[PDB]
Amino acid sequence: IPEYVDWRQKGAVTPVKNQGSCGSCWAFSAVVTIEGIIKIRTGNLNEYSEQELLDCDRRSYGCNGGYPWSALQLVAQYGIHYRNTYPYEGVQRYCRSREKGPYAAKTDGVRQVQPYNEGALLYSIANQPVSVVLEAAGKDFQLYRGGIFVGPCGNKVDHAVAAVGYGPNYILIKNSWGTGWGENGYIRIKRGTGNSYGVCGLYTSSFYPVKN
Ligand SMILES: *[C@@H](C(=O)O)[C@H](O)C(=O)N[C@H](C(=O)NCCCCCCCCN)C1CCC1
Repeated sequence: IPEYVDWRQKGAVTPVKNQGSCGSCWAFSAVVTIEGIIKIRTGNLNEYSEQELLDCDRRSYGCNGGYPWSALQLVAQYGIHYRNTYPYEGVQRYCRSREKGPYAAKTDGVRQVQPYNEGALLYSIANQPVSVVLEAAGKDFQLYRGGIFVGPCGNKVDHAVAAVGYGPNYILIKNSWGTGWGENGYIRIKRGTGNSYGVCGLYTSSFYPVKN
């Protein structure tokens, strides 16, 4: 795999979103990977509905949080609608998939990256954007305004994001805190420190959708 990957340069990444006060990071994370894999396989970049996952993933807990892998499972079982058909409201409501017509996209499954393994995550990122989790509770993360982020942070992962690239010394992350945070909404987190958990626990739990 190459020294640099940046799925934004391949046109596989939609604009940065703001999840708002809702604990919907798991759905935003999942949607990034869906937008990525659909562009990679079909050549079309579309935005898909975080709200639908928020409303419809019965294994997750809406704005109280949830699981990227569950959301990715739901898109593989059922599918997902376009974002403009099912826009983000920042509150869990009832699942309205059936009221909004045919699904716009569907994946074929979800795979987990081997945890605690930097190389395994990089390999997945070279193939497509990946859902990853990190510890975002620390003030250093929240106040990040740019640069390669080294912490401080623990490994109490609490925030799902999407890895959309990497470089020799970093993994490039699309956050869901709007364009005012970090580097136009992105963070570069140091890699290669030999910490098996990754910086801020970044290697704890990573998933990506499969689309044949
Ligand atoms: C992330 C965000 O910033 O929006 C959001 O908090 C999240 O999904 N985090 C997530 C998580 O904590 N998952 C478990 C939620 C349990 C809620 C329990 C509700 C019932 C209680 N009786 C994980 C993936 C990122 C860390």
